[PDB]
Amino acid sequence: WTATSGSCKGRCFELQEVGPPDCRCDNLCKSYSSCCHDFDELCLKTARGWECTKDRCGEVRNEENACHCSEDCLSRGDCCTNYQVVCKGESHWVDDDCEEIKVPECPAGFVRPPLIIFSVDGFRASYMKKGSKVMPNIEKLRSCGTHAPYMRPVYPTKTFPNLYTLATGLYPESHGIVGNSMYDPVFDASFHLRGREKFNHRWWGGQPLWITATKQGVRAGTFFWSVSIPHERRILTILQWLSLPDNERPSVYAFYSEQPDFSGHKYGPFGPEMTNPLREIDKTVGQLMDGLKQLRLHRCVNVIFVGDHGMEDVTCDRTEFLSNYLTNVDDITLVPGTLGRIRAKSINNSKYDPKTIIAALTCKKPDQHFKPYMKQHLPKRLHYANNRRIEDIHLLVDRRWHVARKPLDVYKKCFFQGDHGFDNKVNSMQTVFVGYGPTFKYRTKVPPFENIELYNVMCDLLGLKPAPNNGTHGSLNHLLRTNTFRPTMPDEVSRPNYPGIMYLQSEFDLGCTCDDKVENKLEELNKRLHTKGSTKERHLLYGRPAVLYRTSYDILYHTDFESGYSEIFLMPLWTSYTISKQAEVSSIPEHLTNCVRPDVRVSPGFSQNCLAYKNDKQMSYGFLFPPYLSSSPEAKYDAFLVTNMVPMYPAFKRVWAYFQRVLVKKYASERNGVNVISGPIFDYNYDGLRDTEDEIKQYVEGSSIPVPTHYYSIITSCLDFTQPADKCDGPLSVSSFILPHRPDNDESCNSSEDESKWVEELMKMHTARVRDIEHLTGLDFYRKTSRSYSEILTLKTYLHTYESEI
Ligand SMILES: *[C@@H]1O[C@H](CO)[C@@H](O[C@@H]2O[C@H](CO)[C@@H](O[C@@H]3O[C@H](CO[C@H]4O[C@H](CO)[C@@H](O)[C@H](O[C@H]5O[C@H](CO)[C@@H](O)[C@H](O)[C@@H]5O[C@H]5O[C@H](CO)[C@@H](O)[C@H](O)[C@@H]5O)[C@@H]4O)[C@@H](O)[C@H](O[C@H]4O[C@H](CO)[C@@H](O)[C@H](O)[C@@H]4O[C@H]4O[C@H](CO)[C@@H](O)[C@H](O)[C@@H]4O)[C@@H]3O)[C@H](O)[C@H]2NC(C)=O)[C@H](O)[C@H]1NC(C)=O
Ligand SMILES: Cn1c(-c2cc(OCC3CC3)c3ccccc3c2)n[nH]c1=O
Ligand SMILES: [Ca+2]
Ligand SMILES: [Cl-]
Ligand code: NA
Ligand code: NA
Ligand SMILES: [Zn+2]
Repeated sequence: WTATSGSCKGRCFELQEVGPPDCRCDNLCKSYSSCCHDFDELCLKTARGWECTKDRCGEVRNEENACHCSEDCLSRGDCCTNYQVVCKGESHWVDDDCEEIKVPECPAGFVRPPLIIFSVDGFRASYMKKGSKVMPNIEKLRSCGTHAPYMRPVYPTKTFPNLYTLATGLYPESHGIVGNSMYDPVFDASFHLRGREKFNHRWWGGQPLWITATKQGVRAGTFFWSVSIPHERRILTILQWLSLPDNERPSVYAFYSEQPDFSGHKYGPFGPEMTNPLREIDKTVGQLMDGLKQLRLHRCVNVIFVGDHGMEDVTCDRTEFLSNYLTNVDDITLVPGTLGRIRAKSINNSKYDPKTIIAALTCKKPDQHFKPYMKQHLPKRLHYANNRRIEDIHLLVDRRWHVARKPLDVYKKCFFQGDHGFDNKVNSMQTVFVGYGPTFKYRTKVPPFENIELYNVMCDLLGLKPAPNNGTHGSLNHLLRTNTFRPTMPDEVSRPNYPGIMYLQSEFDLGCTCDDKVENKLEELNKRLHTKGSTKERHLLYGRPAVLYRTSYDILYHTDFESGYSEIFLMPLWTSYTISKQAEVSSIPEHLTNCVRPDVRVSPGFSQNCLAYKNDKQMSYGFLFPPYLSSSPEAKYDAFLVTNMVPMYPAFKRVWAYFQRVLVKKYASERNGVNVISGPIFDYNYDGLRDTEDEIKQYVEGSSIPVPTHYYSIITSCLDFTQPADKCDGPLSVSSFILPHRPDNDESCNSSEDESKWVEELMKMHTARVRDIEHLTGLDFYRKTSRSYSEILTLKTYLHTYESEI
């Protein structure tokens, strides 16, 4: 109950929300159906419109008016935003030349430049160029400030997950808003766009920027706006707050527009009807900037213009129906649309089986427009598994498509022409970022980056210490004139051992064989130097990775590769090697086909054994340094060491062999040499983080050889490809992947064809950031470069998307 008989007199858009049944006058009261009776009359005034006119100039103040044109309005802070233009002969902000803002130019009593976050729903990245002619205020912000060509949203590319990621710096799996619609099995409660449950605080995890600010003594304007409050009123309210006395005035503000998303759904991302919504948004921006200019705040405030996701062409006729695949369609619940999530309709159904559901949904029609996954098998770059609100079964839907349970759901619930939610690397889902103000750089373009990085920057802009989050703090330092955050590299926790020759061949009883006993002081000194690390500068270009947890491991040197060998996991944590543009591919000689050689530096007790693989009828093995790329017939023996071996399903070896035999050489040719670091990943609990030894769920039969869930590789070269990878003077270029180690290739519908028709496509889907691999391995890469650490942090967050131009 709310006894709405109290009053909003002097309380309009109050920052501190009052507790029921005391009626509310805050910018959310409408949403809670709890405003005081006089809210509309006092707080949502509209009389005379939103603009001053020549005859209103100098007028006597009339408190019924929506905004004012009287002499006292500036000090009162409630002039219409075009007041000085109409009445005092000023120019609109957009018509002024831009001038570098070297320092904040703020009124006396401002303790820090305010931050205003201007967020636009469904503002696709390509609107910046394609709509440039009709958005002159936004074009000025973009060209005069700091801008990215696009900003990557999080998956799923829906509104709530992305706005809450913006506020927290967290992946949806960690902040808990994993979709626009959710069932939480622990609460046994559902979250929906319509309705009351979404206001319960138990949905919302992490620590959003407004709480971070408050806890550290920085005042915040309210971020959420009830949909009915007109945009002009939201802007005038912000301007009024900025006119409060020093002790009451917030330092951070948010504006939110439901456009262009709302029209985008109805007309498609580029429907002709889209011009007007873009014009109207640009007009709102201009009202904000004109209003700031009137208050002498237009060179004081930092403004962020940011979208939550883009918009794609999607119509009713592009719907796949689960009823075309499943006979049991009524025993499941589908969360539908541009992604799918499936659970059992009833938990009392003992016959429900996710394995047979997956199989009935796998590669059944030739151009099937969705792909089923257990959530732990989704591309790791999506970070979309570690939450009980994410159903075990997931459908990744092709761009431009919908999935639905039955045809009746679509025609009984064509309206729409646009939608979003798809894979966050899809071009049409990309969104925008512009930063403008004294703290941002002037006329600067920065590379694309992910929205999880913004929370840290907004903290930096406000002098706040960020809560723990998924951004990499420092990786956006190149956006900023000052207030950069200067992190130190993490300290290595475990130092390596450097074992020499310590074991005789006959001490090994591993069931391994190699035809290698075929026999010189010239080249015997030479081989010992290679084993002492004489070629390590060639194969370890950026220093060895640092181990950031407590463990026991060895550095092993070789002619062609260097490795950090885990005595706990019985295999390398990492293997590093460089392949020049000139390098040659050879084959495995016949006599060495099943050769596995004991490593006399490493005890039998800390070694894998061949008998375990013989006995394990499902498990085979591969090598981290590829024998195919050995530098000489004599160096090739090193690649057959038991310490270079790793467990691989036969199905996975098809993938791995094509990457090692074909793709590495191809990249070396295209990039002028590549350095490669490859290794295993164990993430059995799908939390995105390195598993400890006791979390491993599968071993090679009869052994303590743990089976990786994934294999990574990090492929680095010179950004200036006219310099060879091993002789690079400047910035680096990287691409990486985290391939799932799976016993079949069901994921790849064309896998019965030659690897050249399907392996690269799989690899592209499982592209990764170095930083993703770091979380998954507890390693820290690029420790020894000639580059600034912030620049290296940016490199570590780079994702190679394989999408055509934006
Ligand atoms: C992205 O960035 C984020 C933020 O840094 C990273 O997420 C963190 O991961 C940490 C490491 O796993 C994790 O630390 C754990 O915290 C537990 C206490 O957590 C509570 O308090 C914090 C602080 O206020 C709060 O943030 C948490 O909020 C989570 O949970 C609530 C649900 O109530 C949600 O509303 C909220 O959205 C968030 O959920 C997410 O995280 C949880 C995990 O905490 C997931 O389960 C959810 O799915 C969702 O993803 C909590 O309110 C603490 O109990 C843990 O300690 C256990 O393990 C350590 C290991 O060192 C051990 O020392 C302890 O003994 C303890 O073990 C005992 O309990 C076990 C389980 O009950 C039991 O098995 C044992 O036998 C022991 O008895 C642990 O320290 C941290 O909470 C989250 N933080 C957030 C905000 O998510 C994330 O990793 C990053 N991602 C990547 C890829 O890098
Ligand atoms: C969705 N929605 C919101 C709205 C605005 C938000 O932030 C605005 C700015 C910080 C990015 C939000 C931030 C986080 C979570 C939900 C949000 C909802 N207000 N009105 C409305 O319909
Ligand atoms: Ca893990
Ligand atoms: Cl959803
Ligand atoms: Na086997
Ligand atoms: Na297949
Ligand atoms: Zn939408």
